[PDB]
Amino acid sequence: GDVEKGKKIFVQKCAQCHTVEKGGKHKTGPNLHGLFGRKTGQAPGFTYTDANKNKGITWKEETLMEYLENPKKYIPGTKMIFAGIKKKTEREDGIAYLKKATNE
Ligand code: HEC
Repeated sequence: GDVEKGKKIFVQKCAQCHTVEKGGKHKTGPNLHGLFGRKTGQAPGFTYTDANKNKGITWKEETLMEYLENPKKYIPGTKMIFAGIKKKTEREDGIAYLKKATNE
């Protein structure tokens, strides 16, 4: 698993829901910035979901592993549309890149 490969994975992955590079339009859910640093989905000019506005919790690596169970159980009311990826190895791989992306 390489960082370069991970970046590409996220791109088809879903990136449309997390908007592209800063400059376009706000995405449906926090891309990643402040994922393991900020509270939960409390971005700036970004339109947070009902859950984010409530200030859920900081999505961590380990917490994400368990959260992978019932996405609706963590943030009820939010639906996840799209996702050309599923392979547990693919998802986990992207997370590694995310670890450095937030720290590295
Ligand atoms: C569109 C229908 C989406 C797809 C496909 C993916 N995400 Fe998303 N995500 C989306 C929305 C509208 C929201 C808000 C609340 C929710 O839980 O859906 C989210 C939420 C997240 C967050 C929140 C992070 C934060 O800063 O609070 C993250 C980090 C997130 N979703 C990650 C993620 C990943 C890794 C995806 C592909 C592997 C993915 N989402 C798909 C919108 C959509």
